[PDB]
Amino acid sequence: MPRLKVKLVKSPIGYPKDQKAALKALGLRRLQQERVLEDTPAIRGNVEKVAHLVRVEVV
Amino acid sequence: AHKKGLGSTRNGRDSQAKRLGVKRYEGQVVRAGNILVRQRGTRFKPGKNVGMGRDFTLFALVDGVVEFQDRGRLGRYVHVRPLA
RNA sequence: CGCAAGGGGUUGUGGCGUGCCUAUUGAAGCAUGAGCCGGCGACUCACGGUCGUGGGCGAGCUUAAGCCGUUGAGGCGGAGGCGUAGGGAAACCGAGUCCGAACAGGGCGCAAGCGGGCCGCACGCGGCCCGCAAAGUCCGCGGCCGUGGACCCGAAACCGGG
RNA sequence: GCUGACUGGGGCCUGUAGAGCACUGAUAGGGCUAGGGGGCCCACCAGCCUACCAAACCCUGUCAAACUCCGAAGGGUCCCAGGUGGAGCCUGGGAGUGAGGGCGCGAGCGAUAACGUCCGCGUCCGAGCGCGGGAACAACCGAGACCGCCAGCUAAGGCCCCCAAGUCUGGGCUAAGUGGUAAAGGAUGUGGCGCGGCGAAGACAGCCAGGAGGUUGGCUUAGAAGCAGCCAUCCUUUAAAGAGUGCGUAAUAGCUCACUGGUCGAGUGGCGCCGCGCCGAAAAUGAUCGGGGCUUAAGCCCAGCGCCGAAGCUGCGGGUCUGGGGGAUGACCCCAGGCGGUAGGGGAGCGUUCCCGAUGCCGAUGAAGGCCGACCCGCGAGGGCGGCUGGAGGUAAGGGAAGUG
RNA sequence: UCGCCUCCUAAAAGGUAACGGAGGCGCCCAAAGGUCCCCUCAGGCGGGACGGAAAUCCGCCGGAGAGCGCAAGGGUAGAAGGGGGCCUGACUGCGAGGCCUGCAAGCCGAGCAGGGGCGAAAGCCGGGCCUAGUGAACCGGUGGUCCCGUGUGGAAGGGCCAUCGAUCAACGGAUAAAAGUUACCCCGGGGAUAACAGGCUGAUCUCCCCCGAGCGUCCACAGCGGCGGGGAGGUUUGGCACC
RNA sequence: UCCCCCGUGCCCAUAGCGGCGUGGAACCACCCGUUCCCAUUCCGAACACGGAAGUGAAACGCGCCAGCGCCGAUGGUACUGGGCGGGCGACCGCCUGGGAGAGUAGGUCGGUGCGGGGG
Ligand SMILES: [Mg+2]
Ligand SMILES: [Mg+2]
Ligand SMILES: [Mg+2]
Ligand SMILES: [Mg+2]
Ligand SMILES: [Mg+2]
Ligand SMILES: [Mg+2]
Ligand SMILES: [Mg+2]
Ligand SMILES: [Mg+2]
Ligand SMILES: [Mg+2]
Ligand SMILES: [Mg+2]
Ligand SMILES: [Mg+2]
Ligand SMILES: [Mg+2]
Ligand SMILES: [Mg+2]
Ligand SMILES: [Mg+2]
Ligand SMILES: [Mg+2]
Ligand SMILES: [Mg+2]
Ligand SMILES: [Mg+2]
Ligand SMILES: [Mg+2]
Ligand SMILES: [Mg+2]
Ligand SMILES: [Mg+2]
Ligand SMILES: [Mg+2]
Ligand SMILES: [Mg+2]
Ligand SMILES: [Mg+2]
Ligand SMILES: [Mg+2]
Ligand SMILES: [Mg+2]
Ligand SMILES: [Mg+2]
Ligand SMILES: [Mg+2]
Ligand SMILES: [Mg+2]
Ligand SMILES: [Mg+2]
Ligand SMILES: [Mg+2]
Ligand SMILES: [Mg+2]
Ligand SMILES: [Mg+2]
Ligand SMILES: [Mg+2]
Ligand SMILES: [Mg+2]
Ligand SMILES: [Mg+2]
Ligand SMILES: [Mg+2]
Ligand SMILES: [Mg+2]
Ligand SMILES: [Mg+2]
Ligand SMILES: [Mg+2]
Ligand SMILES: [Mg+2]
Ligand SMILES: [Mg+2]
Ligand SMILES: [Mg+2]
Ligand SMILES: [Mg+2]
Ligand SMILES: [Mg+2]
Ligand SMILES: [Mg+2]
Ligand SMILES: [Mg+2]
Ligand SMILES: [Mg+2]
Ligand SMILES: [Mg+2]
Ligand SMILES: [Mg+2]
Ligand SMILES: [Mg+2]
Ligand SMILES: [Mg+2]
Ligand SMILES: [Mg+2]
Ligand SMILES: [Mg+2]
Ligand SMILES: [Mg+2]
Ligand SMILES: [Mg+2]
Ligand SMILES: [Mg+2]
Ligand SMILES: [Mg+2]
Ligand SMILES: [Mg+2]
Ligand SMILES: [Mg+2]
Ligand SMILES: [Mg+2]
Ligand SMILES: [Mg+2]
Repeated sequence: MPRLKVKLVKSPIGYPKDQKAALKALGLRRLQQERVLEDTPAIRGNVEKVAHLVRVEVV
Repeated sequence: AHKKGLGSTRNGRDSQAKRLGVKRYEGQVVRAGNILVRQRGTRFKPGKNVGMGRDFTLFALVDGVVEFQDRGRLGRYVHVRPLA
């Protein structure tokens, strides 16, 4: 499918737990780091929830 | 030092919380006995395969699934359709 | 200083910089303690208990006092203790038992082999063996608990004899 | 041993926000209308009127944490899916903690005062008083520090000097040092939108003339003549002049303006907005936006390119914890993540006294201790080796005890 | 003030604090219980002998505003309300499975057995429309049990089952048994907590400003300023409890 | 199969209330009686029984109307998950999802299964 490339750019320090959890679910840990995931509703779920900390682009 | 006589109250007593409400929502599998709803009055009428206790305490008596049903001015219900 | 690279002492400028301990929501703190140095100074031991762990033996394990020996030599000693049946308030019954009138129910209970080399060499695995169990015990070690002053220092006081 | 947080899709459970009066209450006015002051009163047989009081009821307007005809966002839970995480679950050993605090949001209390207080979610501090920004500053903005580098890109915040980087590029605003921090409320401060009204058949301002007769309009203890409250709320000769716009008489008088003639002969008054500014604005040691200083800005608003800038992120070298593999078990290799930390838990080690090892082994060619070291090993506690002092003890590997730092 | 119940605060699951807001309980019922069969309210408007504006009647209209022992809420006439008949399940032995929950407590309960109640029957009955009407243990009392009973037998005395004695209300309950005073005072602690001063705040206080009732012979603003409104200061009295 | 009626359930007001039609051939009801089973706080009103002269009046069934009730858009707000800002404060604004309540246009005097009797 259209794997999405999410990159964490804003620090999660100071955001609710669910937000930090979302990142953990996406596989994002450090900053800048960018992962490539399968574009499915469940993935979009978190990415959109923590989009205010990770920049997205399609691939 | 100013502590002029301090008035008083009384109506500072409350009752224990009873944790009432629906304990099992439709779609949930329940064994016989599982007390689905636990209201006070008749907010929820007993449906097919359901039993009412002293306190209108609704409880399933058949091992199956749960589900409600709004009958309008006939009052809501909650029958446990058997796992057939 | 050294042949050198390099290194040692000092500190002129520049940059950066809110003692230590303690106690606190929060201390450089204008909260506590310390003048400085040296030396003394506080989580132990005994017996029980409970886990864990290194071993021994395991349907079992183990001795105590004491006796004989040594004189830094160990033996003997089964009284006794745990363990091998759980239930019941009990009598009592027993893989059952307790409540009950009840083969209704239900509360405690029980129901342990083997991953498996070898090999007598029945086309049978006996059973030797095995982890350490069924499964436990004994000793060592460690953690914590109980009783002891029980981590160390400190009362104001109580009582006895003078 | 995939079940975790989190997320997608289903199914309902609910009464907050909001809103709304159908319930319970609260509501202003009006209508209609039981009563009751009371009123014409023909007097018991009703009756009639009422800019008073006033039910029930209807209409128009609303109000509620303990109201709800209604009702979100969300939230809860179950099912199916993603999700291999210092996720979860079960059993046991050791805890510490049971004074919390600031910020945001939702309530109470308070006086919608408090660096106040009490709950709710969240988040930081606590334990991140480690690092950057905020002048300084636990909790605001940035960001989670394993070690090293005289390399690189960024974050917030910045780029005139202090001070690293634009006296950067276009369009505006401000004239106060506003910027560099206060309100109601004021005001021909500036700049920009509006929308109406007048004007080359001459508006606006100024100037010139008129600004009259009804009459001093009726009404008042004094009087009230356009200028204290009303009815009718109008007429006259007119270019046009009110039963009068202020000033003013005790009252008249007087001076005016409403209106229009006329000169003049190009614009001109009304109000509604928006931006930024002015006043409103007085407190105690010496002043200042951190300072210097800054005015087409070094202020404010809006575009744009580019740099600076952390212990964040890359690059390079190293250590260590897990897991997976190499597995020639080589305990050494590549791969993958991780490694702030108080109370605490856990795991490794260093050193001190003493015992076995010891009828041994070091030692006067010098024991132990002391004083030095820029050298060697170790992450560290240390262990070496060397020079001086010292002058008689010391004690390996490997283990064992404990008055052990 | 201290335990229990209802409503709110509580932010639409549950839960949730304050010397927050507002009310109740410490009973009661042998019929106010079980079952079977009937019945349906309150008010509004008429019409009505005494009749208040509700006594009881009659006629429409009226889904619930009445009623349900008592607080409040939820519920409810397709009865839980109102009446009548037999009755005692206000059972014994249990109890799958759950709600709630730190602990033990609280709560719902189908179903089996024994023996019954009402109904033709299907069936329903293990108190009450529901949520308050309550009290662990210990120590003893009274019935039963036959369980034990100190060499034996029996007793004494216990146990087990049932039940009783609590404003143990400071309501998880220290003893069976309990008040004061200290300026004659003492120790251990705390800036966890008051008095002083400071700090934060600014109700109160002091000050000035906005509005212009209305006073000032006339005239709002010479001098004043009703009802009300916006501020500054931090010298008052306090609030808070920060070194 | 297709109309009418009689019982029955489902949907729970767009499924009703109230006006105006109409229907009895059949079924149903009202009636005729109440000796008998059975009855009333007292009444055969209601239950109940035995009937059959008369009737559709009542009640009920089936149509008609929009006035009350009810249903109710589309738009536009409010409010709000999440994100980002302003004000001393009381409060407020932008982004992205969700999105009422009222109000308006308008909608409605039902829909529908199973079994019976009848054309
Ligand atoms: Mg942040
Ligand atoms: Mg029951
Ligand atoms: Mg202290
Ligand atoms: Mg602390
Ligand atoms: Mg000092
Ligand atoms: Mg000090
Ligand atoms: Mg102290
Ligand atoms: Mg100290
Ligand atoms: Mg001192
Ligand atoms: Mg010293
Ligand atoms: Mg010393
Ligand atoms: Mg021991
Ligand atoms: Mg031990
Ligand atoms: Mg059994
Ligand atoms: Mg001591
Ligand atoms: Mg003496
Ligand atoms: Mg899964
Ligand atoms: Mg889950
Ligand atoms: Mg979901
Ligand atoms: Mg509400
Ligand atoms: Mg509201
Ligand atoms: Mg859901
Ligand atoms: Mg964890
Ligand atoms: Mg544990
Ligand atoms: Mg506490
Ligand atoms: Mg506190
Ligand atoms: Mg506290
Ligand atoms: Mg906290
Ligand atoms: Mg707290
Ligand atoms: Mg907090
Ligand atoms: Mg507050
Ligand atoms: Mg506070
Ligand atoms: Mg505050
Ligand atoms: Mg508290
Ligand atoms: Mg932290
Ligand atoms: Mg910090
Ligand atoms: Mg500091
Ligand atoms: Mg900082
Ligand atoms: Mg700083
Ligand atoms: Mg880290
Ligand atoms: Mg750069
Ligand atoms: Mg930037
Ligand atoms: Mg520079
Ligand atoms: Mg100003
Ligand atoms: Mg202003
Ligand atoms: Mg410019
Ligand atoms: Mg890093
Ligand atoms: Mg690594
Ligand atoms: Mg660490
Ligand atoms: Mg020796
Ligand atoms: Mg010599
Ligand atoms: Mg020595
Ligand atoms: Mg010592
Ligand atoms: Mg709630
Ligand atoms: Mg909530
Ligand atoms: Mg009866
Ligand atoms: Mg329990
Ligand atoms: Mg005897
Ligand atoms: Mg005033
Ligand atoms: Mg002061
Ligand atoms: Mg406090």
